Amino acid sequence: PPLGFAALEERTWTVSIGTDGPPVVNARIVWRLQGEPNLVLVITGNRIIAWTFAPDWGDSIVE
Amino acid sequence: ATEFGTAVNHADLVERLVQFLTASPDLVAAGQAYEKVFDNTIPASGTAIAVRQVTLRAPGLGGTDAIYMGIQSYGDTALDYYNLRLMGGTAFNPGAIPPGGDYWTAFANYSPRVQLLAWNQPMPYWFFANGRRFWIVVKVSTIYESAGAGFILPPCPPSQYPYPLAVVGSYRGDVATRWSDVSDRHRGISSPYERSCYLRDPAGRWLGFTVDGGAANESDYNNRTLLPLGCGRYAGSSDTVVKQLRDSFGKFPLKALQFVTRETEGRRYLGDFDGAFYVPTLNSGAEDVIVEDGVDHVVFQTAWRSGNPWLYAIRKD
Amino acid sequence: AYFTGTANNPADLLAKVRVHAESLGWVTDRASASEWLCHNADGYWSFNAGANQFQMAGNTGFDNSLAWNAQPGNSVQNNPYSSKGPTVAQLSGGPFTRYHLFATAAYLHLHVEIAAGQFRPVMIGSLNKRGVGYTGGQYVCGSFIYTPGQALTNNWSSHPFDGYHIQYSNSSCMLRLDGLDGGPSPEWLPFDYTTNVPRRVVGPGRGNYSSQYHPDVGLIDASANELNSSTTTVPCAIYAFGAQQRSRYVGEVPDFGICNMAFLAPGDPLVVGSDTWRVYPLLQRGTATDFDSTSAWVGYCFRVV
Repeated sequence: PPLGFAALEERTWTVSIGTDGPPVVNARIVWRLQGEPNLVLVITGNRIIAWTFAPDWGDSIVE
Repeated sequence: ATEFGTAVNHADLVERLVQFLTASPDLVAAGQAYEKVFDNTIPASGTAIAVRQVTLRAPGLGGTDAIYMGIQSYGDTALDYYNLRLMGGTAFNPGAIPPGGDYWTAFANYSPRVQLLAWNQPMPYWFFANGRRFWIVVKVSTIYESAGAGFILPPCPPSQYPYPLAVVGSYRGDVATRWSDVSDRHRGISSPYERSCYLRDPAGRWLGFTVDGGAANESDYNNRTLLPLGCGRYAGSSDTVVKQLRDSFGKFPLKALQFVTRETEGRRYLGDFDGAFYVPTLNSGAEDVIVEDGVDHVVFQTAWRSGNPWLYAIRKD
Repeated sequence: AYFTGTANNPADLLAKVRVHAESLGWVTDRASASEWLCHNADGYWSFNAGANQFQMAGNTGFDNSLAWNAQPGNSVQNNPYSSKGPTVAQLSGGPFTRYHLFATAAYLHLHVEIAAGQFRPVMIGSLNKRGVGYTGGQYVCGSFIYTPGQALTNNWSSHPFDGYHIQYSNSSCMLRLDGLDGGPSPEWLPFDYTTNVPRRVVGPGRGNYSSQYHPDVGLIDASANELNSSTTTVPCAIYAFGAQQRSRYVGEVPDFGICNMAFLAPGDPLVVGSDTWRVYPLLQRGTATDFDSTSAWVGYCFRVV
């Protein structure tokens, strides 16, 4: 996290979101710096797993 | 960052300019000096003064930017003008110059040239410079000239618009003019007219800005102007607040200069001049030093006249 | 700081805003169900609540035995207008959908939604001196409607900080500038432009009207950027004309700005940095060129803290 920013320099990080975690994404990342009020980056969402099994259909599927 | 003094001649003026840009204590200490990428004298002077061509690179305050600028010293003794032509670009390549011709075409996305008017004589000069922009003001001694170029300060991320390059001059560089000209087109940075200021659109297309309309100028640039001095677009009278501006109880207000375009496709606010402001003329004038928050600003007036709407101040830091 | 609520009648709004001011420490010299004489460290003011409108007037001294519009150094008698009328804010009668109140120690800003799409702003405070040495700076503004049904934003209409209006009786907003051109200290300058009075003030009030007199009208028009959909605020510069039509910049409206609502819905948030801003329409949502029946797309920007 400790990172010196050069003047007139933009540093674009790569926010990689994984596939493992709680089903509810309740995150509050804080970008705290001296002489500046806290600028918290809040990430919210949900984690889900998809059903990737092809079911046999010799018997009719009932909806 | 400031170089005040008197230059014995135009060539000495350019020499002092380059020496200041390359050896100023502030520039060298902060490592913001510009790099001279080209310097040549191609033409064979006949009945004219030697022509000096220089191209310089500016890295910006952060050192991550790429700014390319050019300066030309074109003069004619038989007409006794020693114009200094300025232009900007993004890339340079000496090999791309076609046989003969000129090198300014080699610039990628080249732009029309502007210039400042002077001649061979002792001349007081006022110099300002910074890692992103430079300003030149030459006092003709009972006339004042000015020009400059650099990066404006837009309100959008530089990640998406990293090249807000602007070039401004007192008169268009496409023609040769005598500094004693009597045309309204000779004016300053606050009020460009008839190809006196160019800004580079984020799309990469250079757009000209004029405070007043002109039949000779292209129709496209009419919609885009400088609002502070272009209040006549919305006001329904010739006389407005701007022309009648005055200091308040011995205090001189400073008004910034805005870059705005009103196009049919859409509107967009581009940025502001860095270090240039509009100030009134009353009880004041040229060579006036106005302080602000411990910051001093110099006052200057356009060559055309020295009235209220043709007067501006420049920050000296 | 930021407050919201509902009021069936104006008197409820009076009670709620006075309660908030008292809780914030504002000093009320005299209080009543419908008449107020309050003050702070900056200036004195008086307000009266009518059946369907407010009556506001500046003040310089206090006298409990005088009427609401007869306080020492009152605007009614110390103004160039021959009508001698105080500030007026016209509202409707009955339900107010919602009111948004911004409260501080130096100024009060209010925005009331009388009905769906109808908004009535009430502005009071003192201009940021910005290091400028001048006595006064207190400004009180109101909202006036010409005629329902017909064009709501006619030329005769007046708006807060308006720079162009036609009316001989009442003024929407006003400003104090003491000792102008050697005159007596009590001076309550109104926002007028067609009266040719030697001393007057002007503002960007109407926003981007065709005949609006202010050099920043272009800035308000171009506040919105098409390329990146970014919006920038514009401080509301106020200008005062001297005895011989010589303007002197006076100040800016604290914690206030204007922009275009072309690409923003009412209340849409655009947090630019550590400080957040709230944008609401002036009168009602309309189209770009609807300068007669609505307020076009002019939006008022308030800093929320």
